[PDB]
Amino acid sequence: LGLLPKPEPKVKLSNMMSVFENDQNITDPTAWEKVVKDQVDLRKRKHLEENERRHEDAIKRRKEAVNMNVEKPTVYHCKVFQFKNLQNPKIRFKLKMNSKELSLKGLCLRIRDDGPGIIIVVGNEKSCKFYENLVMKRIKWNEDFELHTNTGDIKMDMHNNSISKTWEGYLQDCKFKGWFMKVCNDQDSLLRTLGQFDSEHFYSP
Amino acid sequence: NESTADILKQLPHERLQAVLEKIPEEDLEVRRLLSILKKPEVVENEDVQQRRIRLAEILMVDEIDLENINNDFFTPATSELIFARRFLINYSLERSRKRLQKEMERHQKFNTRQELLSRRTELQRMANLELAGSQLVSTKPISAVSLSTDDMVVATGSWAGDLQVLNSQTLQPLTQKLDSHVGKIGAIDWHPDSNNQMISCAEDGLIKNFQYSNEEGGLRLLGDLVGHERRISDVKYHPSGKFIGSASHDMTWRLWDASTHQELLLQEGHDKGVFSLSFQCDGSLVCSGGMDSLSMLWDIRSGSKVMTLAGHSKPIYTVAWSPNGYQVATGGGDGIINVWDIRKRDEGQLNQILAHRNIVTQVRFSKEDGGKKLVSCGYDNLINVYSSDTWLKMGSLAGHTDKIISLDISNNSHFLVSGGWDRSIKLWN
Amino acid sequence: MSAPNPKAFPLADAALTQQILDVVQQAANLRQLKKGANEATKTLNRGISEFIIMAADCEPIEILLHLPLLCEDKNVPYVFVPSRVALGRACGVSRPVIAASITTNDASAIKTQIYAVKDKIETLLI
RNA sequence: AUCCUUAUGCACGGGAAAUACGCAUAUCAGUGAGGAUUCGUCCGAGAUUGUGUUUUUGCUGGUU
RNA sequence: AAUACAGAGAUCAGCAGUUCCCCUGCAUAAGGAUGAACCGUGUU
Ligand SMILES: *OP(=O)(O)OP(=O)(O)OC[C@H]1O[C@@H](N2CN(C)c3c2[nH]c(N(C)C)nc3=O)[C@H](O)[C@@H]1O
Repeated sequence: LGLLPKPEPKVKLSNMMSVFENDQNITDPTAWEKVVKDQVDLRKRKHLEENERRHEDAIKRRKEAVNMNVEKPTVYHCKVFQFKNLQNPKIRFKLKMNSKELSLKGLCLRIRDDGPGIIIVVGNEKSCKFYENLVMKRIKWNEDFELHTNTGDIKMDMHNNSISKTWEGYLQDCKFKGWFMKVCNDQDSLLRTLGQFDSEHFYSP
Repeated sequence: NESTADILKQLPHERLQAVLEKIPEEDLEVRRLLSILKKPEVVENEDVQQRRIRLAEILMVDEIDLENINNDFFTPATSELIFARRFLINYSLERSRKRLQKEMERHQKFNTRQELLSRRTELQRMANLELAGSQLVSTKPISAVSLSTDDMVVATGSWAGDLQVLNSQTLQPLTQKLDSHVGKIGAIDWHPDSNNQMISCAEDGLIKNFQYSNEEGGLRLLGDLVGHERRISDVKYHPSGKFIGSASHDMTWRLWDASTHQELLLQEGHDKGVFSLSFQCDGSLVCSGGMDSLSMLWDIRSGSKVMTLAGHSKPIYTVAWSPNGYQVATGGGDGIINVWDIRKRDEGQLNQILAHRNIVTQVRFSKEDGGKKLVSCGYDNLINVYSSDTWLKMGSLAGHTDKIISLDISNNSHFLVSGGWDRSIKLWN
Repeated sequence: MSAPNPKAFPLADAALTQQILDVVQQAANLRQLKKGANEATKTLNRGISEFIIMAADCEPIEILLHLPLLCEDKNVPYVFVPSRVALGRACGVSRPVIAASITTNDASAIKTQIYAVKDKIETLLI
């Protein structure tokens, strides 16, 4: 119908010699090197372009994903963990990241500083499994670290510290709004903390 | 100019491509039309642009029009059963009165020191317990085990649904086996008095009243119970002694007499399976656990649904009543034990022990002592011990290599017998 | 639906079926799957199976009801999924399929989806 | 955040084949197509039937 | 039938297109692995 350009031949450094399309074949020898060599790269450049343009578009498209807002799951898988010490900061930090990274609702608590504590996490079942893997198999709680204090740096030996899971299960609703690490001095306000969430029972002496 | 546009318009690709732009663009908007149009909402792998095209491709072929045009009773009867309710009331009322009085009498002494010693001792005892032996039964996992009121004999039901009765202390080997007419055994229960009878429910929808003869292996069917279509999960003897209540799968728990083998009450009210029925020690009330996660109390005498309990977000397998009679305990697919004491009603209600991972099968209170300890079994392979006051978990015991279908505990509380997917029967100290 | 067959048990729900059928197909592409009755019955006798999936509405149902009794002796989980037509697709087949047995390779890529689903299925067998 | 695996889609670059590729208001077909066997068992998806094109399909360029 | 005639009547070459197959990109789906020193109920 003539809406569209008639296609010209593809040409390469193989096909180069025997294309006698009217354009400077033997006459200009190096002028026909450039045309084909330029021609080859222009095709490739297009491959590269389709890639980057598609790559970029999705990231904008990603932002719509960011905007999308949860839609409640009917059932909430959960876990619970219990340990002797949390003192190492590198451990304190991971637990804040991954919780925010994976959309895990929940909380964490413990006694004072060196006193033991508990961890709670809630989400879709895929999330928890990652986090569970982290807490047990990835992270080493028995490992030793040199902590920083207000004065300077000092060694700490946590070898006695250990972790083990208590329960995993299912709950009518997860009243935890966000994942909120905190500290309690006693064993009681610790309960009242969970108490707010009707979670007093999740702690085991 | 016309013939140029017509041939282009006549063409299938072009005909499609015109239609693609009139259809809304969102995942949800696109999706809704599909499900309404009945075609698969989603395919294997696709971005929404690919999804959208599918719409068009479907809209084109059928020549379908645009998304524009696209878009309680009281039942009477059974006087004879009516007679029984009177019996229950006379029996129930007296028993309740006696029970409450007895409970009150305990209160007066106080002398806390003795008690708080006692709990500590009990916990230590629980801490110690270990295996005695294993044993074997069959090659199907063991679905029910029960101890007689004298605690000398165990009955073990396989999935194969054959019951062999074993000797509590030693277990070795057994008395004698029978392969019952039924293939998959629900529950097995002893009559509270004579130690001459059992009862067993199973896959076939038939309950069998067994005569256990002396030291003989001549276990003798007394009678069969009919009326049940589906498999029957649980069966119990009223605390009284006269009546047997059956609870199966088709949303019918049926109250049955022992003697006449008749259907005294056909009850309805759950909307899926009903996986347990429990009778509470004054013989006043039955609480039904179900697959619909609704624990539903029932008054046998008025036949009135009383208090519905909501807490379990998966099916409720066992419903264990407490000896005191004012508390119940439930267990479920969700790995929780709820314990509801009816007296408080306004603001006490349910204390959740978080017990087990991976389900819960059978929760048991300790019979003697009015009920203090809880014992429960899930597929976690462990077995638990709980106080009835704090409901703090005290101790756990692992001797099973596999999962545990059910467990029963010695009346004194010097035995614990647990049976298991692994096909043994393990006596706990 | 239609009346789900009373002999069908454990019956997977809607949410488990999506998780199961997805594993099926994910195994089909690594050819760790085996489709059909006889192919599945072969597996158990050898001892390589992981779990069996069956069609609930298989007409008549009695033709597969032998699998459950075989599975219980080899200690192998199993469940029914609500339609055969859906199970046909997941195995990569035009046409209806009533049973399928995922197999064992313990170097496999999908190993961790499988242990996931058996864990879910064994829960249903109460 | 990096990295890795499988499937599907568009695509640069490199090969092989067109006695090959399809189509059917049509028969069956994991509720077992079609094969192998050391005879103990072992593989598991297409086979019929009618048909279209197949030393070629579309498109340009030279020279007379 | 007699006659008039006119009277024996294109080749070299290129590219894409269907079909499988490998290499390399980006996307979409599911899946995994590992790393990131910090802890949200009376003067203007
Ligand atoms: O790339 P970008 O920073 O845009 O990612 P987002 O801003 O979309 O936001 C939250 C997501 O970041 C990913 N990250 C980021 N980091 C640093 C990170 C993530 N995930 C993990 N794991 C879950 C192992 N570890 C990390 O260190 C996550 O996808 C977050 O959802």
